[PDB]
Amino acid sequence: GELAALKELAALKAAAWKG
Repeated sequence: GELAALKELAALKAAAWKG
């Protein structure tokens, strides 16, 4: 679950950064 969480976070930070 710790790893899993980070992959969900990564996906969202990417998105936010790009628009």
